[PDB]
Amino acid sequence: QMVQLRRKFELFTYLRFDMEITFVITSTQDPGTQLAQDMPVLTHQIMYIPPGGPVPNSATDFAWQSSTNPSIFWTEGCAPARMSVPFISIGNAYSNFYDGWSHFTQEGVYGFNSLNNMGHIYVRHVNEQSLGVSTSTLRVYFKPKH
Amino acid sequence: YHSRTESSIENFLCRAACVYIATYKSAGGTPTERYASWRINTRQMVQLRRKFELFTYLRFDMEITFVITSTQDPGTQLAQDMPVLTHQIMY
Amino acid sequence: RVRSITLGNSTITTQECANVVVGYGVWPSYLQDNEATAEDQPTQPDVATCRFYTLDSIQWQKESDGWWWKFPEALKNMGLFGQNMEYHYLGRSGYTIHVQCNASKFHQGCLLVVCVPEAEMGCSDVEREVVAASLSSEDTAKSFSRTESNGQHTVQTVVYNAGMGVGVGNLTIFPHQWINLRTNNSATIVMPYINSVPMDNMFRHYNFTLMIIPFAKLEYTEQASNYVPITVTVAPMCAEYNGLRLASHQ
Amino acid sequence: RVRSITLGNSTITTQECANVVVGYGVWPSYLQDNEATAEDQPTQPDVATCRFYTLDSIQWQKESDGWWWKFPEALKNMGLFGQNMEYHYLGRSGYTIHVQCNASKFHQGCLLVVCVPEAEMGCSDVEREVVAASLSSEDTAKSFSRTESNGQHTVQTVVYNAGMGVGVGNLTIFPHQWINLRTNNSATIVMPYINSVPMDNMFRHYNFTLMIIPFAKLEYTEQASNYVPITVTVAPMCAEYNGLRLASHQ
Amino acid sequence: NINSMEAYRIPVTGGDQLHTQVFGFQMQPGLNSVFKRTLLGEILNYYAHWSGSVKLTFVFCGSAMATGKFLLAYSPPGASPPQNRKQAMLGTHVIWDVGLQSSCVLCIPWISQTHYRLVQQDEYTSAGYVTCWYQTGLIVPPGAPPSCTILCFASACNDFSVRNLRDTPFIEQTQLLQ
Amino acid sequence: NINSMEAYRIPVTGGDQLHTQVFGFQMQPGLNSVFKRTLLGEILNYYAHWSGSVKLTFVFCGSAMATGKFLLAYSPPGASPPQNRKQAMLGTHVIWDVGLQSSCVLCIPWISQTHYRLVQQDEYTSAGYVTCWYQTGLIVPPGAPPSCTILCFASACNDFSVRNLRDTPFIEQTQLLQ
Amino acid sequence: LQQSGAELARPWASVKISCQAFYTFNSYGMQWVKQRPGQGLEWIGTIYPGNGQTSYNQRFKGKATLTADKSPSTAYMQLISLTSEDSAGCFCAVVPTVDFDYWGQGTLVTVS
Amino acid sequence: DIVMSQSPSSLAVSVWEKVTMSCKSSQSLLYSNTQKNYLAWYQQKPGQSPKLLIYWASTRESGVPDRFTGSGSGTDFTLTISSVKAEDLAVYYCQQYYSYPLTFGAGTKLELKRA
Amino acid sequence: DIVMSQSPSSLAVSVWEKVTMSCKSSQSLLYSNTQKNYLAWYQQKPGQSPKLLIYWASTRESGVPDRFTGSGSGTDFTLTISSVKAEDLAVYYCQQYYSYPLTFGAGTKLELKRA
Repeated sequence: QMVQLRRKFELFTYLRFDMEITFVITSTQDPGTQLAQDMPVLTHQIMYIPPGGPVPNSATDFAWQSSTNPSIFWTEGCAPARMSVPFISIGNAYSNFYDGWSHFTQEGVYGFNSLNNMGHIYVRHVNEQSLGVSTSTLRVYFKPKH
Repeated sequence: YHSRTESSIENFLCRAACVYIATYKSAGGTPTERYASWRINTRQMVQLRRKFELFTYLRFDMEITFVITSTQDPGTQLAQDMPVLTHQIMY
Repeated sequence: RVRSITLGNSTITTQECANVVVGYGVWPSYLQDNEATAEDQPTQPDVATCRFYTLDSIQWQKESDGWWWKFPEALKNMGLFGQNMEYHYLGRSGYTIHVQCNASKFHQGCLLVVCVPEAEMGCSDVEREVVAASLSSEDTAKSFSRTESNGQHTVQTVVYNAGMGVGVGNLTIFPHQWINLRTNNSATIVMPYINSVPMDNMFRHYNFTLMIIPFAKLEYTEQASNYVPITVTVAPMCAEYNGLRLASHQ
Repeated sequence: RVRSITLGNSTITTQECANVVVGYGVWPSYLQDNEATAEDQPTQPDVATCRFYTLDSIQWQKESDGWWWKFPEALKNMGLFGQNMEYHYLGRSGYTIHVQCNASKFHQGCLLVVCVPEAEMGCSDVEREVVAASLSSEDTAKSFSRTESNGQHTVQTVVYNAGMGVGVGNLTIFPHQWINLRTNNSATIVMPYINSVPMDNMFRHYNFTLMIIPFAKLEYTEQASNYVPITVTVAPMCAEYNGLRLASHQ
Repeated sequence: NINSMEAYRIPVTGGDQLHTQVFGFQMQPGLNSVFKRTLLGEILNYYAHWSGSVKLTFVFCGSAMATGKFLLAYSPPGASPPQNRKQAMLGTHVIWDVGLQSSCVLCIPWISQTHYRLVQQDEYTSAGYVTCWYQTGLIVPPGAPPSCTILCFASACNDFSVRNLRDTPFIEQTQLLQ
Repeated sequence: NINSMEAYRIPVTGGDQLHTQVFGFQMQPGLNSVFKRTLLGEILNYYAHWSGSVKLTFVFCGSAMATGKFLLAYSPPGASPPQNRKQAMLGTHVIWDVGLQSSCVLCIPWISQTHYRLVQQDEYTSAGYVTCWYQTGLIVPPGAPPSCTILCFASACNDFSVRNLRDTPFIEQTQLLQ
Repeated sequence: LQQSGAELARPWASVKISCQAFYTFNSYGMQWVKQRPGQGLEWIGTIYPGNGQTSYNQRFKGKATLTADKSPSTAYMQLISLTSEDSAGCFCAVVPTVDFDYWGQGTLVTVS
Repeated sequence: DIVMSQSPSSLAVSVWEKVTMSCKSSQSLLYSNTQKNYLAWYQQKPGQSPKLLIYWASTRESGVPDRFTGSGSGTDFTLTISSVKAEDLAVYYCQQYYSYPLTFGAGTKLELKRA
Repeated sequence: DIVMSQSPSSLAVSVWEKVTMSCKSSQSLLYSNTQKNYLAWYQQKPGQSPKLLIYWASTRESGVPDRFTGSGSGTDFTLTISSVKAEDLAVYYCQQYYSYPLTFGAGTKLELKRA
């Protein structure tokens, strides 16, 4: 999705790396009536759904409480949240290019259902905040290692 | 030849799991919602119950962790300057 | 100096002593023990598949732009190697593409013979996708074009972008050879098996693409035969399979 | 005592420890130097053709007379050995016919399993000749008859003259085995290659005929399954060829 | 039969068939309706990746006076199921003569392009089929019952491994008990 | 020619010129329109500093019956481009006789006051020029084509280095794809 | 013996014709003939199931595709890039290397 | 064997009346590689050789109107005839590309009803 | 390619008149293994599918009279029609079994001549 990093990765056919993802979450108080007033502290859950893992349809779903999907509970006001994901593939490398098809009959899409799946990342507020709305903005700083 | 450490008994039965979510207030009314209570049993949560019920006899220590997030209730006579909340968790 | 090469009890190719390009620096080899994931033994058909499959000759005319073959579909009907693509499930093979031209000393021109691993190609219409019938024919070449292609499900076959959206002069990054008719006559590239898995199904996946692009166009006077035949000869190396069954596909 | 036999990476046959008949006293072997007349080398396909070709089972009923298969036409469609009969000119092969029955202890009967070299057969009409469609089917048996056949171009399929004009009790002269259901269950004959030339074309020539004739007929009471399946399993031995070409015939 | 014991017994009727099929299934443990509830396929549903061999064992639960032959064919992952007994013979088969042996152990090889394999992901015609065909029938003396029963037993092998633990698809309850 | 293959072929026409120029460019890799899109000048645009030599190779793509001579001059960084063949002769030149050799490898020295050199910064008349002049012409027998073609190939050398990584000037897209 | 029912096609497109044989597909291939009312009979090709071979006349190479499966036991022929010159009656016949024997009926291809 | 049902087997209808006809398969003629139903629709004019109507069960042919349109998926299909004209009185046969015995359907005989 | 000539291309004849028709091959359709000419004779009734007349260029079929008889060898043949009747007015095509492009002949159109 990001062209600047896509061009650097597409100088190579086959890649193999761990991930080092960092989340910069800054929240704010929404305007309007029924204000936040005394808001105690915001806690956020960041869930990494491993490839082929339960994916949340929306907020307050069981996918969030699934033990299988690794999660980070982070409280605002301190250092950002960090996680590291190893090389997760049935294959022996990721492939930037795939001259081929997804089904054995040369049917489907020209190189999109390949085993180059790294998973998803889902973030929500843990709090049950009734009065006032708090709008947070997530920044994902992805970095490959090794 | 692969590795079998992912399916050892420690790696299969040692994951943290949210087993109890309750709420408790901080002002009067009925003397029940001012505190929380949980008898430690591995039978109320079906997902963890099925993993423990692959075995007849178990022996383990516990590692309990408490994630407490508070909020300000609406209505009149607001909290305003609230200094800091301290909580007692008793085993 | 005119040494003959016999590979199997069917094939004879005559060739002088010239330069070869060996892959990314490795020779093709057989799979060892700490390289595979499959639950069985390979049972390589060494006794029958190692021979020369000389494809049909293309005519390098004055106004031609370039040709590509996708592999291993380029040997889909070629003999017993095409039968092994039918009656198996996985496959793994290196190749020794030998390309040579028959020009006089009064012809001039220059070719670039590339082997492009994972040469995924874009479509001639954006917001659309290619079909398999426009990527490659089974044994004949696919022509690049000087102008812009404009079809619905075809390939962007313009020549200076090489079908991949790159500069055509930068294809020298992959294993390559220059046939310069002044001095060189032939070109021989030894490609190993490159994949991210040890064995893949050789119907859906295209392992590499052999492109032959003329950078300096062919010129000749009026006495001369107005084409130069380019003859490609593919010999598979260290082919091994798995999954004996019937011909489920095609 | 229930030892399994695996021949090639496709075949498994289970069998106990019993008696074999080895040809006219020789095992099948490969051709040596002072035995051939052809101008080339054999290039035997040992790596692919040595396996078990279990044909379809016949039903030994109470009123059946006998069955014959002509060889090597009996493996005309059976796999790669049928392909070598197409894409070659000469051929030479021994066989290991294994015949076994599945009867209970409450069945009774007796079979004679003969391998007849050069079993040339007479026609059902004198002053006439047979056709190739009446000598043998490609994979199924041909039945002998109790009564007299009366066709125009058929075979004299009466059972006590064995199609050759001889006494049926004298077929014990050729390599044979008796399946007596009281004591024996199976029969295995190892035929070598018998010809007057070192290699013959295996479309026109029938090397031998495998006959299975019941001498004591099958009896059973009313509880019993009213047939005994006879299963024939042919494994070629030391097959070698000459004359690589296309499939000129069929 | 799923609400009875008849969903464990493979019926082998006695008489005149000699060319039909006994059973057949798609060989994918932990995903197949045939395998996902056994001990091997209940452990595989706790993980997202799996790798190894499957060992099948077929026990002929008939009388000692009964005799017959079955053709136990195995087809590779990129291959079609055999349609008759002649197609299954030219593939990979064993001949199980039930008069000689009562059990036929059939171990299944591990063939894949990659190292592990996804359990919940379904790849049609890429798993393998294990079918069984009548070869002779079932011959019984007077006094023996003509129809019989086969039972199948599946397990893992020594090269088996799993990875990427998750939650089992079988348990749907979510709220706590009471 | 930039939208065709004619922007790779240096035309050497045959006849009576004997004093004119074949080509010429400013020798600054990664900044010159001639060099900024090749493999060397695509890597140099990813960095802010660079240091090392550039190796040029000119291949005469004519017929084996053709004969001629070219004067391949190189001018230093603080020096003017040669205007005729006599000015280029007194500088640094090689004589490329295309009847004897088909390729003329021309390596270019690294001359600068400082250690590295900025890639995007432009310093006019401080890079060097590589021009080429007709010396004899192009002599062909009856039957050979009179006009011909040169191709140029640029790379780095062993003493090459870069520093201070940044973003390439070529990619202008900023918002994510879809 | 059976052939496809009459069908209406569009030029520059394909047609799939079917043929049904009661006899087993062995030792003898399936013939395909295109009849021109003005002229004579023209052979398209034969697919020989007994050895599995597939072949076409040079005129029809690149035009006709012959495909016969096993369990359905029906022979098919496909034509593509249809023009008015393809409008004709197409027959399927059998051949036991002994004779062309019979053909039967056949849907009149009508490109319009 | 895969059998192809057709209902109604025949129906007589007048001019300018939207007619349909169902062709239900005994097995879902839809595979999960490309998601393209394997079904063919055919018009056999009275005393004529049949011609193509709808291939891939979704796409039209040249020289064919929008009163011939494939519709459906899985194992049940129909061919919507929007505005009938004087060239639809014929017998129509559906067919499947999936199982090798390429059996056709029962055969709907769209009949013409006059005054 | 082996081409099959027919002469006359057509001829009109009355009732009870012995007619013939030649079919000459550009190559001798007779091989020296069995000595059996590879030639087929066919009757395509007016507006009808053709039927067999003579196979092996020598033998008759069932339901066929002696006014249809193969005759010849090598590369020249003819079909003697002894006593013509009211079922011979049709077009007849010869054919060869020898070369794989199985081309038919030009096609004689035996025409009917009335009063």
